Amino acid sequence: EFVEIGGPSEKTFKQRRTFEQRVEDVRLIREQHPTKIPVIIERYKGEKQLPVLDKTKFLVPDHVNMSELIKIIRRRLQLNANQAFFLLVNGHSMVSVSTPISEVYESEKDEDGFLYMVYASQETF
Repeated sequence: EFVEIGGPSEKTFKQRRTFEQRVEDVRLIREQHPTKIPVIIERYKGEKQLPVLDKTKFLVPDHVNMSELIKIIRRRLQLNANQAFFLLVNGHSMVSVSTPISEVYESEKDEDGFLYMVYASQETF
């Protein structure tokens, strides 16, 4: 007899900032921190198992590969080692990927210059 007092939809980062403001966000980041990759990380709109992350905008060291990134996110989310978790960039899963993040950044960053990612407890939808 719990009643779901559902609040608003969470707005995405794209929905909360204009194109112009994001670009200039990236411009500033990149002169101020040339070794760090700017990355938006968000939880999947229908996610039923995984917790919400504290923050959304991230700087990621250029030297980190995708598969160490994944563990950092699970560590920051405080997950069981056994929990199911997937990180997606432009529809593709990162399980299969041990390439450096500077490399992923240049192939998959959005036109505004942020690299976008969504995490979920499912790999397809």
